[PDB]
Amino acid sequence: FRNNYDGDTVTFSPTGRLFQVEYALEAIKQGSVTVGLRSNTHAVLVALKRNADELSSYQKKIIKCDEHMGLSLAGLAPDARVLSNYLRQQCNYSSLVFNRKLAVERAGHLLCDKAQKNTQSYGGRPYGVGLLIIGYDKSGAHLLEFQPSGNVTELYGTAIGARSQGAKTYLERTLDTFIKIDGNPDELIKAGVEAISQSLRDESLTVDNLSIAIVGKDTPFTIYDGEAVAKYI
Amino acid sequence: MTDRYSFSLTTFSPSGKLGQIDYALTAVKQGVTSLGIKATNGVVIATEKKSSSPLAMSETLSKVSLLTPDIGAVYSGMGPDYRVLVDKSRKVAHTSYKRIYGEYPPTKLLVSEVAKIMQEATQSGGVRPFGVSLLIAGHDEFNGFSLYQVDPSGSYFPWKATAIGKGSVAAKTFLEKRWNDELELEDAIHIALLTLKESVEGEFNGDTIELAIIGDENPDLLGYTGIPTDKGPRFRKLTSQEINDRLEAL
Amino acid sequence: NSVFSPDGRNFQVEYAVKAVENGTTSIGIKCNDGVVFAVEKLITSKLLVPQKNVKIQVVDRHIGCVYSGLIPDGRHLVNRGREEAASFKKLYKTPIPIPAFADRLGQYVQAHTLYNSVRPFGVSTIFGGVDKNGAHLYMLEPSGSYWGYKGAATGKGRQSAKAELEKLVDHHPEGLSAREAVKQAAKIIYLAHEDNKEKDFELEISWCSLSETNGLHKFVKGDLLQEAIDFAQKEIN
Amino acid sequence: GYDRALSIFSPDGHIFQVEYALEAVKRGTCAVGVKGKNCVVLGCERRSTLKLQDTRITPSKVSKIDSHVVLSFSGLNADSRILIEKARVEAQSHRLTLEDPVTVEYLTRYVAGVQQRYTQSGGVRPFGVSTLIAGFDPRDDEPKLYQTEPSGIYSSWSAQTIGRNSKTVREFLEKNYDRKEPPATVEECVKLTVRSLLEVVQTGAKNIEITVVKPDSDIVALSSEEINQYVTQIEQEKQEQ
Amino acid sequence: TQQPIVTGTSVISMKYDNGVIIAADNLGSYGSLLRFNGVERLIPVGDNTVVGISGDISDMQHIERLLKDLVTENAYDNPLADAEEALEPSYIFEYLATVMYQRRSKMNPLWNAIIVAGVQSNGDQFLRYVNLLGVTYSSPTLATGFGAHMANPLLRKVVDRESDIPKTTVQVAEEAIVNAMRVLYYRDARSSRNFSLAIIDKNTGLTFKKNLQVENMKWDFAKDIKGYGTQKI
Amino acid sequence: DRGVSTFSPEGRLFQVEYSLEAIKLGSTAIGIATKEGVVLGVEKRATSPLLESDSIEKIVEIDRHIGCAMSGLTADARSMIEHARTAAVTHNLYYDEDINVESLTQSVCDLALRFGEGASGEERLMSRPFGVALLIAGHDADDGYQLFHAEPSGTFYRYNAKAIGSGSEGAQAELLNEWHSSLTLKEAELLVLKILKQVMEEKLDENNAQLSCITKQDGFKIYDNEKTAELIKELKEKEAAE
Amino acid sequence: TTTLAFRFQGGIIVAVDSRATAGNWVASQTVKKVIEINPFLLGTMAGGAADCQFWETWLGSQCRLHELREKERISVAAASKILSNLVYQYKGAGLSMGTMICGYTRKEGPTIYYVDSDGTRLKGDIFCVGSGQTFAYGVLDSNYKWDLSVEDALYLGKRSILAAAHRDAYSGGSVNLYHVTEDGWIYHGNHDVGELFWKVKEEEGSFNNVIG
Amino acid sequence: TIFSPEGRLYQVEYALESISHAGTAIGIMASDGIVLAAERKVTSTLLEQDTSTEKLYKLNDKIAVAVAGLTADAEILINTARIHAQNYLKTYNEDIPVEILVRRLSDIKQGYTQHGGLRPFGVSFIYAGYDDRYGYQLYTSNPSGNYTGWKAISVGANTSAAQTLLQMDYKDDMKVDDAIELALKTLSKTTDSSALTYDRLEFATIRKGANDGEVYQKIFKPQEIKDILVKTGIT
Ligand SMILES: Cc1ccccc1CNC(=O)[C@H](Cc1ccncc1)NC(=O)[C@H](CC(=O)NCC(C)(C)C)NC(=O)C(=O)c1c[nH]c2ccccc12
Ligand SMILES: [Mg+2]
Repeated sequence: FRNNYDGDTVTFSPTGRLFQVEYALEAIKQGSVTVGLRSNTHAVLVALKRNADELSSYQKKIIKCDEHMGLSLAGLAPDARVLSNYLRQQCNYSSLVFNRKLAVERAGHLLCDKAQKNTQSYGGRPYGVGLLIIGYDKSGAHLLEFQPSGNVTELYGTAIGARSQGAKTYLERTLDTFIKIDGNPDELIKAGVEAISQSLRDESLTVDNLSIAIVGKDTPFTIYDGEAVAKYI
Repeated sequence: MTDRYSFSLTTFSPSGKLGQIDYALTAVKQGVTSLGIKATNGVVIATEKKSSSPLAMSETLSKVSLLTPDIGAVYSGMGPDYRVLVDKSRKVAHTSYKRIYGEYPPTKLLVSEVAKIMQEATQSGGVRPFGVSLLIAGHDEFNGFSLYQVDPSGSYFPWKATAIGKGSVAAKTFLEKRWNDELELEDAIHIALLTLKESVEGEFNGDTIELAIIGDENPDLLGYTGIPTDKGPRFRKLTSQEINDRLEAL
Repeated sequence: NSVFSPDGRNFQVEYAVKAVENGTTSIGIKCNDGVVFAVEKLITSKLLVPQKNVKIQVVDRHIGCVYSGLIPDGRHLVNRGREEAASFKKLYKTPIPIPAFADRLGQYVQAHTLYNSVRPFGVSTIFGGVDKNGAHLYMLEPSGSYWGYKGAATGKGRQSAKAELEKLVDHHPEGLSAREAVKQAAKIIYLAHEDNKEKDFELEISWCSLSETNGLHKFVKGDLLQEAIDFAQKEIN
Repeated sequence: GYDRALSIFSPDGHIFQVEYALEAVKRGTCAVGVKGKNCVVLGCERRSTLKLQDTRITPSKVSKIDSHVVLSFSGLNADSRILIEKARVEAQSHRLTLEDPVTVEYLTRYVAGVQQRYTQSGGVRPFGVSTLIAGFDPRDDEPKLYQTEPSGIYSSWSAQTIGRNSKTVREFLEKNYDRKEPPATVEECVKLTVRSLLEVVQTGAKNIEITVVKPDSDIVALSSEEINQYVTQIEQEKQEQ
Repeated sequence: TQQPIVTGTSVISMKYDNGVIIAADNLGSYGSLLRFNGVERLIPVGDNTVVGISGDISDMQHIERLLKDLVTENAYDNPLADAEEALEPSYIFEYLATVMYQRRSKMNPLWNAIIVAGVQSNGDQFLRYVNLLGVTYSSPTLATGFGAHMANPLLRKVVDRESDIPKTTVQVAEEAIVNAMRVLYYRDARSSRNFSLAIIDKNTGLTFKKNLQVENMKWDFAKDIKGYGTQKI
Repeated sequence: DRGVSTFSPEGRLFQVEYSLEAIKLGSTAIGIATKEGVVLGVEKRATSPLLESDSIEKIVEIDRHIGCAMSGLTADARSMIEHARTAAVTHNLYYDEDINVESLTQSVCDLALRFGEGASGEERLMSRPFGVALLIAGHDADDGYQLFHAEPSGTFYRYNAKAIGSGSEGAQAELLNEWHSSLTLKEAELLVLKILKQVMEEKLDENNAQLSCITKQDGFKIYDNEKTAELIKELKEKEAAE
Repeated sequence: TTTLAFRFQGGIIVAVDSRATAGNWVASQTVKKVIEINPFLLGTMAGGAADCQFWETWLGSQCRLHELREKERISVAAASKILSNLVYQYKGAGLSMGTMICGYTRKEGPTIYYVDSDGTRLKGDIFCVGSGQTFAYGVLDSNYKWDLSVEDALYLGKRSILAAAHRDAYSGGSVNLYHVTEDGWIYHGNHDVGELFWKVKEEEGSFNNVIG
Repeated sequence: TIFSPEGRLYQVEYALESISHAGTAIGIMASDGIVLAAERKVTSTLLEQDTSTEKLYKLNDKIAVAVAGLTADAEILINTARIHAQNYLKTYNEDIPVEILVRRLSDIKQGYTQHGGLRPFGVSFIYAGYDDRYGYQLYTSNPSGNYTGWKAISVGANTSAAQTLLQMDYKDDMKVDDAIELALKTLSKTTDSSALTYDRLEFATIRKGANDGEVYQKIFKPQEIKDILVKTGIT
């Protein structure tokens, strides 16, 4: 059943499963936790950055895609670079040709379609990264979860990576409170920073640990690291 | 869309055999007997029409084919492989010869091109060798009459007389015993009929046997008159009735 | 994929069907002048935004598609249907007839069962609309097989869905209005959710009707949707 | 057409195909190079198996790449022709564009690069060849000797050897090559090179071939007679104690 | 390399207080032959935009097909296609301007002069021109062909600068357009008596008027004109 | 053997993991970033005493402000260096300025991704990952002195100090204890030389180990043998007095 | 444009004007027509400004690439040949350039190469290039000697460009002066023709065609 | 194409193994000519001896080959060799030196060894030729793409046995006629048949052109072989 069937993305198991795609999903669970959530006016990414060593830099989880859009990553980081470059181009193309800011929903569809081709081509592997995409478009704030299977879902909040199940349950409980946090960026970041804490066995999240991103009604997508996150720890 | 077998499917084994070529040669063995006999003034190629159904019209399936006005072919092995090889042989006679020198290729050179086409199915990526052996008989001004066998490996050999397919060993024996260098075409046709009766199970008549000759020029088959230097094809398929005439005094 | 078994089967396609059977249930119902499409959307978590993970897709302006199995595969197929419909419209000026469109998808799905370097699609697709000569509904399997239908169902709750569909065909042989068909689709989707009752679900309906939408594909929303839900809620108890 | 990967990583971090390419070099006839104060000598063994050869026409092991640079190898003979041809093209190209002949380092880096390329390309296998590249930079009297291997690694050597039983002759040259005192002249440099082969050849008749490279494009092969006299003197002089 | 064959003359347009007006006659000329008489050169896109096209009619028919494909394509996977994510005039314009400029850069132009008129979702008037060179400009009044020489001067007597636009009513603007169409019919040898006119108002929406005619023409003074200088009878 | 870019059941790329094993078999390379420069040091490791050690190039100049040290399958590193140099010189051509160290590193890591065939989405002109790791050191105006570790996985990390190659397990723990923000360049030099001496299998001298640094003022320099020798009397005399 | 370079006893003198023209329009009077490729290599510019600026800046990149690759400064011969071969690829496309590559290396000594967009490449001791070339030639050739002191050679360079600046409508602005040695270019200043002409007239007793 | 752990090329070795079952071909070089002789693979009474050439081929007017292996593979290579000789003649207005032609063919075989995943050609060649640089020459090439020059050589079956015999009786001062005798004796001693009759042989010479100063390739007609077989006392 798992025997001769996980050789490539081009073979179904007798159960109708694609093991290469399921194995790609396992690189996400190996990745460091990141949280995303939104209200009507803002959307926030919170990520726990991971070092290799005490002598090293913590590696970034947050990438900007346009002035109104960006994403956090969990899994194979170089795959996130490939996908965010594509997303940067799609955003760019939309501005240049149509003078139009790319809907976050269309960005979702584009990523899904790109992932899909890699779940059906021989000699190519599926992507091995999970992504949380936030944006403020012509219909407000949005959050998306992307899985390398190509499934993208729109959510009020979510978390991916190791021990992320904690943060998810928290947000599931907090729902009716944070959906309303409108016109107060600092309160929403606080609710995000608290969500990521339910996913800690590690430690206490330091100035280097912690990565926060925000976008909204009158705020371009902006990334906070180092001393600029201190006021949230 | 796109090939994943861009490598040779015929490879050498530890013992030196080319597996796929041997297996193709076994496909020839299971095939209906065909034969060729070379005379002083002609060549005869003959074979059985093993029909698949009595509801099938066996005149709609020729095993004996004109390749040029002076060259015909027959086979033993896989029919559909033969059919496509005939198309390519016809085409290559034009593209590699007639469109260059304004005349049809001599037998050996055309056989050479067919052999080449078969060789490539033995070395190229993602293909199996052709599952047939051909007998090719023809005439040309400077070489006279000739007869060639072509094998699945692309090998070809000239023959005075030979047989391929099912009972080829018994038939070659029968031919070695009967052949000589003074045979007229009618003698060769006679021997071809006798040799073929040993092979045939069922009815043995002009409707179940298929026979062609490379003989003299048939000006009545040319289709036009007025050009003296054009005399008509030497390839001639004998009719059912013409075959039955030779089976009465058999 | 290109491999025939000793008895002439294609195990890979049979395995692709198992992915479809594993999927959410979706249906189509052909009415007197159009077609209705309905699908079960599993609510994985409260965090999923209501009304915002649209499954039903439009092709051109007059065709809807719904599917079960690997959602991305279905999207891949719909992208191809859109390219295929644009190319027909480009050359022939008229929008693509539904049977013409069916074969386009058909041939494309069948191609993915010819080559060892490709896998079959892991979806079944229910689709259709209105053209020059009436309504048509089609269902398309991973093998590329497709036929016209009076009603169609695929996915996990397919068996009960088919049984409710069969009953309608029996009690309404005289051509089932567009407005009735919508109501009934809501009902049938409710009655296939019995299997997956451990998790909650959201209902999506769309329709293409001559008298109701002018032969264009529209989403059922607002009061029409609520009325169909209430009918289904009442008839389930 | 065909670009399937054949050279890939093992669980323990080796590239099997490159390692197996090294095995091919291991069975190739022995080749050695030592550098004097004002020359570089290239020595190669020829096999005993078949002694009915025509020596006039058989491809020899030492090849001119340009008029001031030579190449010898161990491993697949056929493989070596591809490297030698490409090196020669590169040499002419260099004169054409830079208006100067290649340095021995440049040429080596080029050959090594080609070798490396065949270890990371789909559809191809690595070269079953190691090379010794020897000669003099334009307008320079300082001798150069480099070695390349299937991986594409290259380095310079005072003296080096490759091929079958090279382990032995390396052991020999390690004992007998002194860096402060190199061989002072051509005559004594050849003698050391023959001595190292005589450890492995065991009659060396026309079984040893020698090539001497001097500064300013002065490259000469040695005949049997010249080699004979070296072999003769070596076993005669070294006997009594 | 190419040359217009069947052509359609001026497109004229202006801004008023609450929207835009655009008009074009119904003729397709074949050199000096007035060949076709029922030609619509105003193209509604959605219900907030009218594209007015002059120049080559075959290229005009190509641009129609593009605009319809754009509406179809925008509707795909877009639940807000008739609300917040409907096509805006500026999107439609930028798109055409991209096409036009790309085509001239490939030395294969769409032989047209185009005016995009409409109202943005924030109520703002949109009026912009693009042509076969990819030249683009905006003005309170825009006209192509003869219209640029004769319509603009009359229209500018009403809207001479930005601040004249709160001050200009629907009635005054339409009056000025209609008069300018009359002047064009007097002096343009490739113009027609029949024209279409479209009003895009932020309150009313789209009003598309077909089968309009030039009326109140002055011809009586012709009778007094004798000869070309000296002739008396 | 089935595929070249296949995931394991754990979610790891088989071939990438194995390439990391090849790096472990390499010569040791050590880099230390200070506020006065970055020191790169390598073990030369001659396979035989007849090898001319100064032909062993394991520290290379990329641009005046960027140098790098390699460990693993060092032949693989040629085209990485060629790409790096081209990126830097090209950047200067397009922009009349120096390329940022981080940007140069990212470029080298983009190149490392392109193994496989040409994956459905774009194209890959390489059959296996590189079997070599790089320490990339330099200076720029925005971030000062920097040290990066470039892996064949396409990931890269900044480090205050880093060891790669066979001695890297032992050398890293040693660097954990010894590194502090205040080190001077002279202190950094000495620490690299100390840590190499520990992990090396001969006795360390100016022929089996090599030193380099990068300062804002003088740029990237490989120290000749005389200068390193005079740092090795110095380290001996320092440890002898302790 | 007028540019020149000559070899003498004490190295190479390189001198250029600084006028940019587009038709009869004076586009600039203060333009840089020498590119400092490296501390031992200079390139001059005549013809199409963009063509020159772009390709000699590109040349510097290629020269730098050579240094990293070969661990040695590129020769004058090789640097000039890169530009020569590039320009030859583009032959007939309408590139317009007249160029001198001037430098020092141990192996070559001081060296001048003329390279143009026709593909011509010549090694020589004296070149004048540009619309003003003949004017510079007139003064340079009539006062040239191998044994000129550095001081005199710099003056002859300066004076030749002034000559061309005076007679050629398409030359002028200022003189930029360079001396290339074994050690190796040294800049010898910008000299505005507005002041230099009157200064030279007074001190030299030349320019007697000029009134006042 | 791949290497074994032993550092050998499987497919090449198996191709070589195939060749050792093909009819022996012998080449002998003398001071005034070259001999090529080859044993035809177990034939039949009905084979057309007259219009058959399975082992010996003309490459140009000065160069010929003896084949051991698959004939169809060999015709492929022979054809490109013929083209190569004509390209050289067109370029330089001189006949191609033998080594140049041999190296080219050998490079083609080598290619299949190193890239492209196609099987190697199952062919070994003996080349016999003359040119104004090296006079008479004999080379051999096999599926690996390696080539060597010889005074006398064999390929195909029983090379080991045939090589020992040639080593013994060969002498540098031979005339072609003595070389004709040597090749036939060697084939006679090493056949797996009863007798070495004419119908099982192909034979050719490259001589100094009867009487001229020019070079002539004589491909022996079956009748000629019968005579030259009596002369040498094998009948
Ligand atoms: C070699 C050099 C290097 C640096 C500085 C100066 C020089 C001396 N050379 C010139 O002055 C040449 C003279 C020349 C003219 C026509 N042919 C061949 C040679 N001028 C140009 O190349 C000018 C330069 C220019 O105007 N630059 C603008 C700037 C930098 C001075 C502000 N461009 C132009 O005239 C120009 O671009 C054009 C003028 N009309 C055009 C229409 C279409 C496309 C381009 C042009
Ligand atoms: Mg079903």
